[PDB]
Amino acid sequence: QGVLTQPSSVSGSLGQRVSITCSGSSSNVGRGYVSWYQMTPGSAPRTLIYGDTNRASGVPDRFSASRSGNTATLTISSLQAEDEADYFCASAEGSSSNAVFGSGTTLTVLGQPKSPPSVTLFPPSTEELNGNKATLVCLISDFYPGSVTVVWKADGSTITRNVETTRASKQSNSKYAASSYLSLTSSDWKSKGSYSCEVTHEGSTVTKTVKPSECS
Amino acid sequence: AQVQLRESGPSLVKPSQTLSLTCTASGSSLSDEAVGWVRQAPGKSLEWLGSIDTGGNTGYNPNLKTRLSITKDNSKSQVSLSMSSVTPEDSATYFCATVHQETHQTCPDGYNSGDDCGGNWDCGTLDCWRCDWGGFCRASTDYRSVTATYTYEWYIDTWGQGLLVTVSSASTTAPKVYPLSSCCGDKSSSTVTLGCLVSSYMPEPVTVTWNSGALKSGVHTFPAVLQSSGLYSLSSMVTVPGQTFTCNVAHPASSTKVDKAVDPRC
Repeated sequence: QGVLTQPSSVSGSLGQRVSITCSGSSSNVGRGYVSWYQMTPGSAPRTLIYGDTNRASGVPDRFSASRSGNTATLTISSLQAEDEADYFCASAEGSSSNAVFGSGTTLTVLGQPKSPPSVTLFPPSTEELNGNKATLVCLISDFYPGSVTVVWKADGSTITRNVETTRASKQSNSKYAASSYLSLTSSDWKSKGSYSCEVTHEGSTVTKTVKPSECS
Repeated sequence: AQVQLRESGPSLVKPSQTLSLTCTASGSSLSDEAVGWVRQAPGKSLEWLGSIDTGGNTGYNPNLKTRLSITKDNSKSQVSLSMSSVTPEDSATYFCATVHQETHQTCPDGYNSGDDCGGNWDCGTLDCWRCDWGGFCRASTDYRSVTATYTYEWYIDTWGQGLLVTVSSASTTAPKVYPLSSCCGDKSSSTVTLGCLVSSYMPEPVTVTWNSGALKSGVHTFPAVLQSSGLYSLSSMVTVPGQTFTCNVAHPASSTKVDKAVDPRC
């Protein structure tokens, strides 16, 4: 949820400045001692700011913050790709051992280089095949921006049945990863001349192909 | 160096049970530090749970106070949290953290605080003071004063890693781990891309390493997909030049670990 109000999304461009606000009440943000935190999804937060304006140990002066009455502001100057993250403000609420957080803001940094996907396509393992199943695994990495579409082929037919593809997940380098699984029986796998994973990204397709005759 | 914190506890708890987590601190310069707990539920913001300070005094999120108990054992540098009667709404990543908690005396504009009075003395006893009568204030009565208001400061200094806790009735399924090689798509490649398929498990998470942590550069472990089977699968890959290779897969909920040998020959 989040008690303190933040924009859900903000965008800035590489090398420029962006600001995130944090609104509360006279009894929290209004009292001062606002803090700020940076988090990458799936990872632990990092404290940026405490006491409204003080940078935490080791935080560079690119990050600054301010407060006016019931609204605190975090400003990030000289935006870099590594600043893409979620940002949360916080305050004590009626006690030094009770805290409320902001609703969180996801920062996007525009102007980054486009990067096509790297594609790796793995055939089924012998161990899996020994159980009469064959899972083809298509691993997709280092693409920017974070949108792909995946098409599976077998001997020139498009296969949609028993395909499951993940969302794109931002990696640390701000590029994205995704994976696609085609879940077959061993007979279905062995029936075909070849299978392909075709990954389209910003209108360009990167295809890898495996052949049961080469792979089993 | 620097304090580091590590959460431990179950990755899966059944509804109506007690969730019990432990926070172990290491590497502090200090004898003890105040430790708090924060959770983040899928798609919610961060939510405070509570803390215990170096005097053993606790404070809690008032919304959760009746369900929480935080205790410590400084001889083990540990702090524990218990949350009673959990429901799926308590599924979250749980963090422990060092916290700064301080009560400040706030004064109106134009009023000083502290025992630094300026030719002036005996201002220390007053919370908020001015020596403004026109000359020196030798005694507390020579100063204008008001009573201060109290402002509470809270922030987190250092965060733990975070422990994923699922609250669910669902059964566990340990993964089946299969070795992968890209070899057969390009047998003359200078490098070989190896992998492991961590197939068909519940709940999250799993952890993957390679060669017991000796292989880290070039490793890419992917987020899991939730499949029609109703189970998760994820994969991990590593590229090596054309030596044993082993993916180390742990699934805490099932107390299972598999170190799967992958053939790098191509």
